[PDB]
Amino acid sequence: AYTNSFTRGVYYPDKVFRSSVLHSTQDLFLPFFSNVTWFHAIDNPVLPFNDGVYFASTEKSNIIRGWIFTTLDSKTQSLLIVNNATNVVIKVCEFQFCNDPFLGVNCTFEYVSFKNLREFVFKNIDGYFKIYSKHTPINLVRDLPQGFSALEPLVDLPIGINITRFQTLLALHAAYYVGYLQPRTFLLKYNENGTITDAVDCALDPLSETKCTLKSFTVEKGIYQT
Amino acid sequence: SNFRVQPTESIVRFPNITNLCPFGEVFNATRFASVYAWNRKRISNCVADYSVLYNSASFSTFKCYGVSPTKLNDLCFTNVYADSFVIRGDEVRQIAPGQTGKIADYNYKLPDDFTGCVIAWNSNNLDSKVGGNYNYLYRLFRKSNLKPFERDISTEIYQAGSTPCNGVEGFNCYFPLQSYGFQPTYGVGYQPYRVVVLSFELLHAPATVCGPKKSTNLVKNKCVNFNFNGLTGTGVLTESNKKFLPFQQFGRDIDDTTDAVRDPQTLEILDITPCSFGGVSVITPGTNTSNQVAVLYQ
Amino acid sequence: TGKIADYNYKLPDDFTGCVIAWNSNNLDSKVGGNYNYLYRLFRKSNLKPF
Amino acid sequence: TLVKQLSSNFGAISSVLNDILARLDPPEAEVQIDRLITGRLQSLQTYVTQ
Amino acid sequence: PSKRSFIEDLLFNKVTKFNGLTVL
Ligand SMILES: *[C@@H]1O[C@H](CO)[C@@H](O)[C@H](O)[C@H]1NC(C)=O
Ligand SMILES: *[C@@H]1O[C@H](CO)[C@@H](O)[C@H](O)[C@H]1NC(C)=O
Ligand SMILES: *[C@@H]1O[C@H](CO)[C@@H](O)[C@H](O)[C@H]1NC(C)=O
Ligand SMILES: *[C@@H]1O[C@H](CO)[C@@H](O)[C@H](O)[C@H]1NC(C)=O
Ligand SMILES: *[C@@H]1O[C@H](CO)[C@@H](O)[C@H](O)[C@H]1NC(C)=O
Ligand SMILES: *[C@@H]1O[C@H](CO)[C@@H](O)[C@H](O)[C@H]1NC(C)=O
Repeated sequence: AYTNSFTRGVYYPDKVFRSSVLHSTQDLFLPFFSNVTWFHAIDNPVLPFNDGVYFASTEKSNIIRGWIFTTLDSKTQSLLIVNNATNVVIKVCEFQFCNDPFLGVNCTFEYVSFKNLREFVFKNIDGYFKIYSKHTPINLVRDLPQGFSALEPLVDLPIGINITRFQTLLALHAAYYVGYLQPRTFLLKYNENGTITDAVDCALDPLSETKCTLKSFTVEKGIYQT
Repeated sequence: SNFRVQPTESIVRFPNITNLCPFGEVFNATRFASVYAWNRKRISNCVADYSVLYNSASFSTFKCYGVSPTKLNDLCFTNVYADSFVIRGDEVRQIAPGQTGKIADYNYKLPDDFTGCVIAWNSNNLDSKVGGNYNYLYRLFRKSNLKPFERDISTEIYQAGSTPCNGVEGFNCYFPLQSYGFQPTYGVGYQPYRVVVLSFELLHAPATVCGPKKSTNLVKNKCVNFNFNGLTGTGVLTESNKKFLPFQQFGRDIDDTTDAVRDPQTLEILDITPCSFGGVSVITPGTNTSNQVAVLYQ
Repeated sequence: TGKIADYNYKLPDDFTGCVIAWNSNNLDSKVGGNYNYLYRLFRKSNLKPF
Repeated sequence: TLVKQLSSNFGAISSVLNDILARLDPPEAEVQIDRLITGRLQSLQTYVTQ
Repeated sequence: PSKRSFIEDLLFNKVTKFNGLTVL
């Protein structure tokens, strides 16, 4: 089964601050009113990393703790992020852990640092593995909240080896919302304080395209060529 | 005429950390590979001490494209990639933006927007093997051309005739890899040379690595010149109440012009506005009457 | 952009006029020595037209 | 539109003029600046005409 | 406020830069 991601998964494109501007950019975003997956892992699947993975999670006790991103069989690289010591632990290794993934209760790179949606966002571009996230206290079961929440970058890990699979590592002695990223054109409404409050996808329906060519979220009466 | 104030002082700021880095570790190396391995190093997180290259007169010319070589000491980069592959030094012309050639069509490809250096120089004994050269070999013709900056590790015997050439070399069957049998006392002019490519990334992120230039202090409330890590301009810097979120560095306005800046050392907020200018207008009666004048600064 | 172009000789922007080169290793070879010709090494600033 | 035309490229390697002058000294800065000047001048002429 | 009338006041209320550009 699936669910509709109404407006979820938008991030600040670049580090440049702005205010009260309707900026238009072209970058990998999750399309509006798209169709995301809803897993019931636990029995752990393996998923593609086709262009970038929008990964939500709803866990109060935070069983959704790890990741892994490739042949997976210790013959090619990996990005085994074990996120369970203080803030993050990240390694780029090839060692004896790629057998049967579960987190209990050579090596060219290293790095050390239901009431929320750990709406991470992963991508791999130009030798630059980029991560984003944000938190929000909402606990509606079957529906992602109606509204809009911009995603705020966390870490820049420039290794850029290769990723084509990923897989999820949880803690045992049950939820995911994996989506996918496409190249779309977005119009972003910055606020006074600098935080985004609205967005318009220029490839959803003719009205949105009208808005994007018109540089407004308000369209009055008339005929507009797009 | 037009009226405009000139700056009085100049300020240069970039992050405190220097951490002198080993450029020569890839220059004073141990072994080299021909076309298959070049290790894609990422020399960065340091200060680019380009003075180490032009101090030695035992090198070829800094024949590369995109930046004047003498200007390489005053640019501030984000990521530098060094390519280490060695090829014949009398055939060293195919490494240029958008040029043909067999090695330039089924091997390492430079892009048409190559904004980096291709510095290469001589090799006498370090590259040339002692007592015969059998190791430095390059793969022959490929299926088709390759995309720029793409590795070609995958090897497989080409098949275009009736023979798959699966170990049956001979009788109209070939294998690209062959032993050259280069004895030492041969045409040293044919010896391969040290070829390195130092690509530059002036695209994405605020500058991180650049030279040993000295950082001065801050000046305020004055039409001033400034170089806050690439962000060049002319204007007056006052501390503004723009609430940057941590990851945010620059500042831009409605018409896409630099508007606010933060200090790469002290994290203070600042902005930018052009210092005053305009036009000058002359007001006078007819010169037939009097010679007096009044002047207006627009 | 060269050492001779830096400290030994240089040309202006357009330089209407031209240059001729011919081989001279037939009269002044001076086998065994021939230290009668020198060029300038490192200098503080670069040079200017002529 | 007249202001927005300044950010355009016109065939050079960058749009900001100082950076061009901050990477390329003797003639090639000028071969790029020719394209920059041509493009900006045409945009200005069009604006004046309407 | 200035000198105008009610109608002219409505008319003004109803209707609502140094990179080379200048305004005179
Ligand atoms: C999502 O996909 C399922 C099956 O692929 C389909 O039944 C459903 O209507 C889709 N919903 C949306 C919003 O695309
Ligand atoms: C990443 O690895 C897969 C196989 O593991 C390969 O098919 C793919 O081409 C690799 N990516 C790149 C950019 O080479
Ligand atoms: C180190 O990497 C090489 C290259 O694949 C491999 O053959 C070797 O087993 C590795 N050793 C260890 C200890 O990981
Ligand atoms: C901006 O931040 C202030 C707190 O500093 C807050 O009171 C205000 O509501 C914020 N602006 C908006 C539009 O929410
Ligand atoms: C390499 O070694 C020589 C002497 O061992 C030294 O003079 C030189 O600075 C080193 N680095 C380079 C880049 O040549
Ligand atoms: C210029 O001034 C003289 C007075 O000295 C006057 O006689 C003459 O008419 C003036 N010229 C014109 C064109 O009015």
